[PDB]
Amino acid sequence: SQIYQVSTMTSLLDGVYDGDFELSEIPKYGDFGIGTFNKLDGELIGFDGEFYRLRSDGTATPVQNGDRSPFCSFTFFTPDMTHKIDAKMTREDFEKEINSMLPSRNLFYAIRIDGLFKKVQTRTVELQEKPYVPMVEAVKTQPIFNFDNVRGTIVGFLTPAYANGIAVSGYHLHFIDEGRNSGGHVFDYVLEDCTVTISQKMNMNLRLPNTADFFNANLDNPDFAKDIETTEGS
Amino acid sequence: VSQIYQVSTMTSLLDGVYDGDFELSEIPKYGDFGIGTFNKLDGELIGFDGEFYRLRSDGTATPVQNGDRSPFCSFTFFTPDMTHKIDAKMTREDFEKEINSMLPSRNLFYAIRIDGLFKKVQTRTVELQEKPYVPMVEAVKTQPIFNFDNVRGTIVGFLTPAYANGIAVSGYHLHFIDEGRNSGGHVFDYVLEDCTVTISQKMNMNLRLPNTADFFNANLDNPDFAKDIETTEGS
Ligand SMILES: [Zn+2]
Ligand SMILES: [Zn+2]
Repeated sequence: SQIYQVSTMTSLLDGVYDGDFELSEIPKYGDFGIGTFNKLDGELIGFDGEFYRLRSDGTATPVQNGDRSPFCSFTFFTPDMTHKIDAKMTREDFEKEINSMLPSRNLFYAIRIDGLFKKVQTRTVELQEKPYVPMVEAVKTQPIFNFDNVRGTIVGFLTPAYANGIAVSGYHLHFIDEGRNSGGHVFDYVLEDCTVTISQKMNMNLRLPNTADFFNANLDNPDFAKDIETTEGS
Repeated sequence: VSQIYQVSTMTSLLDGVYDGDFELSEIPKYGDFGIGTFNKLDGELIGFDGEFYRLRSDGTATPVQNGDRSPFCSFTFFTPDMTHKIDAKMTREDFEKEINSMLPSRNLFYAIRIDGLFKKVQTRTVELQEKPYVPMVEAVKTQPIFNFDNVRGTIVGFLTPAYANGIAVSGYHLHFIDEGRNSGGHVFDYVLEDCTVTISQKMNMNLRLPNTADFFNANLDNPDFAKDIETTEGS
């Protein structure tokens, strides 16, 4: 089984926010995934075949037909491992407990947390206007949301270090509430109680966009790893 | 048809994981063109037009067979998307900068083939290792190095974007085999006398991870991997 990877994180860093991947094709490649949309117009999250665009106006809109993306990741989720979080557990505690239970730090995993969270902190990237700026600049004015005692789902991927720059090394997680209105890209969280489900994948298929923007992008940033830490963290 | 099929990672090779589970009987499922190595680092892999060889330090080149295994290799179905002629004497540096300027993008994957006569080719052939394995930086210190003069044959390999360094080898990664199919190896340097160039552009890379305990348990978090790849791959 595979992670289907649409373009690279370093292209997003360089301000290439317009891709040619059409979300009408999501069912060909997975029923689970995360990412963003063209122009950075919102956060993508989906699982069980149901995908949403989360925007900074506090809405979550089902994805449709000609929605496009410069960057996203999909898989067909299979429940290979399950784990229960009984009581309060912080992100640092959780992420450390899970990665100690992985068969290998050298494989790809999809991960889903379903339950109640004491806290979740998210961002939602917002629509950008041309000419685009690099992502480190673009996220400085992102909306940040703090949720308390909220029911919902955190979903995303664990990525081995050797793929950092194609994807985001380590945990990359998005959140949507049970009411399907709010969430975004996750910075931090505390679990009250949840069920964990993990899917192990032995392949990553990277698909590069057929766009002039991607062809002409400058992807030779020696500081990309620190720039990813900056854009993806609080 | 539009992918590089990538078997495991260069950083796993760096860590001394020389035994994979990829069986070369399955090469025809994934390409007719490629390079890499074999289990135990027993020789260099090269193939094109569906014909693959194991190049060893003893100056032989043996056709690959059924149960040959590899920890690291790259394949594609080669399509002649671009052609170019090198009319006269041209150094590696000349050539690599001439081709690189002609690529549609430095952000895509390419297969590349040079067929003709080379004034010089310098190669290495990694040699069979005995367990317990040492890291690749140590393993290559005693590699056989060959120098060929005015030789006819084929240089073949891949151009890899910088974002995939560590999965594969960023930039040019090229192997060589002579027309007599006996000699060659992993290319360190070369001077073209005259050759035909053919290039194939790919929009996908599919990375396949081995189902081996060795790979599962490997330490792939070497902050210095890029320099270590420089070391093992130049002269
Ligand atoms: Zn994200
Ligand atoms: Zn090589």
